[PDB]
Amino acid sequence: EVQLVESGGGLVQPGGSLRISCAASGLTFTGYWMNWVRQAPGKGLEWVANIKEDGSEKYYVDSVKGRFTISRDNAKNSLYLQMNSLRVEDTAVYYCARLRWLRGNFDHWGQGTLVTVSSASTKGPSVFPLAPTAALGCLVKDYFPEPVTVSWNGVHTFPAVLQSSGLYSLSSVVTVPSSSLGTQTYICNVNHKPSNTKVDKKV
Amino acid sequence: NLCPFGEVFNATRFASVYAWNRKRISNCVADYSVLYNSASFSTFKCYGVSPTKLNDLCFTNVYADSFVIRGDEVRQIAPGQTGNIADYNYKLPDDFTGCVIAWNSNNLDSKVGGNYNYLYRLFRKSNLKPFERDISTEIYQAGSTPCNFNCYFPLQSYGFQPTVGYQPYRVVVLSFELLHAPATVCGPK
Amino acid sequence: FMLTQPHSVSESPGKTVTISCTGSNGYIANNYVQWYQQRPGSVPTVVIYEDNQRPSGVPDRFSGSIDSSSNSASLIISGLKTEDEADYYCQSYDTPNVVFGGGTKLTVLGQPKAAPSVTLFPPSSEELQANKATLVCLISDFYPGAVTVAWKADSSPVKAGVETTTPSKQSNNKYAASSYLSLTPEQWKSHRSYSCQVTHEGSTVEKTVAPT
Repeated sequence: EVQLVESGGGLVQPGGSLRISCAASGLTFTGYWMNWVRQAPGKGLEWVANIKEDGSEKYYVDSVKGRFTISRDNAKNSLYLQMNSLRVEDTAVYYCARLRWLRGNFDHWGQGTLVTVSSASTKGPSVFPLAPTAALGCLVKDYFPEPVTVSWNGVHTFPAVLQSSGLYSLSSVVTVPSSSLGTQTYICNVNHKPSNTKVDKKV
Repeated sequence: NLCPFGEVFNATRFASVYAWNRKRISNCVADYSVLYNSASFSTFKCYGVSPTKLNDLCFTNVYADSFVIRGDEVRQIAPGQTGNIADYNYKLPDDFTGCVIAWNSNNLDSKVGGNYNYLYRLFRKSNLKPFERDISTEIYQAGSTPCNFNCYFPLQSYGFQPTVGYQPYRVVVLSFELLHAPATVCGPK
Repeated sequence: FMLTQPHSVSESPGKTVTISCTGSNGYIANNYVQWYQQRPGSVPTVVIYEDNQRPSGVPDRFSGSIDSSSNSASLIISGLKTEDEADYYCQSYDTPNVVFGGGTKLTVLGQPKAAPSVTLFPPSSEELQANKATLVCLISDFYPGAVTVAWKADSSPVKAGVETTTPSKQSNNKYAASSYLSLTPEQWKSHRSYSCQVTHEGSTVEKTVAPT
């Protein structure tokens, strides 16, 4: 089915620039109005900009004007948003979406990319094994910024907490029958894309 | 052939809301998507039909009715509204099938002194039936004593100035007509 | 032009809710109004478009109405179900900008008595060698979402190094939260044990772990 895939979120310093893209598959991306709409943590939807099907006209919200440029390539079925002169308030998960008609619904959306804007230290996670129906899991310590993906190839990964130092920590647990501890092997896959960290830990 | 919608939307002078002009659209094809896609319009809503399906449809005729009103009067060009324009100027039926399109006309229709040539009807004995047009310029008797006390001229002016709720807004109404006769306006097929 | 929504709205299962989207500094019925549901940690999806049209595959319980008189567009859910618990957004479009409502947190009453699930993990062996110790108290599957977490060392209260997450909504409508206690390896091994104590709807649920 149709998936809208975005890339390019990460950490940027105030005054810095970042560029993000939405690539389409399974729909003709050409005949429609393309839009970027962001959502900060624990906050609501805010429309950021949109662009006409042929690129003729581009429109932006007041607080990003002059700072962001939205562009599109119909050949790649791709939508783009250059973010310049970035400020803290811009910190948000940035979604891309296609409106069916100009005043209608957003029928297709992307999975979302997070841009964080603050001081330095894209500091990576330290992944520790949390060892043992019994529960076993991994602890994802002292990282920044989000997001972190944890995999195991009944998993419950928990939202993180932002510590007093300013860095996130995350835990994740799965539950398995006591009999299968000896036979089966359990490894959690932690990825912190900002820090280019990919760690596998046995439990 | 294409429906000459350009003749309507990009004409130089629009009618006054009391003498609203009507053009008949027939024997043509219209890209309805050229209309709604444009951010130009500060209103696009259709009643009785989804705009996307407009391109898939055939209508016996389409009527384009245009006039100018105040922005904060636009809310009335809609079924079941009330107000001067709704009651004394332009009335859409309760059960409508059409599209109502509007944009701000301040750059063209506002003058520095006020542009007094856009007029409206303020008084009428009774309300308009849907799609009725009244240009009657006879005295409105608002008092018990015959004018031959409380006697008024029905038509006022907007006097448009660059003050938006009182700014000029051009309006187009597209009513989609279906008869038991061959449809001659269809979308792109 | 702006849109205001009620901050929160609650109604019982099987009943009907209306969530209002009233316009400030403009006319809401000037252009179509669209409605978007967002379940916790998921992308917005369409629920109502073009004021009252309903997409295929969206539950039949969702209706829409528009009121030019009260300057409001409304989102209606006939015969409510617990699975409808999500944030809901309305949007419309002025000539140069797409505009969204603040968002409405819909609650479906009368589904409680969910006590907290606690799994407690002691500091990892790798972490101790790194001269650090963090005790991880993970709490999930509870309703309503209001809890207070307190730590004990030898049944004596702990006042330092505690960081607790604001309770967060799960997919199954219960709530999950985590509390971490930071210790030096000496404070961990010196003490008899550490305990994590969660009070939820007047009941205290605690786990105790011990250095081995």
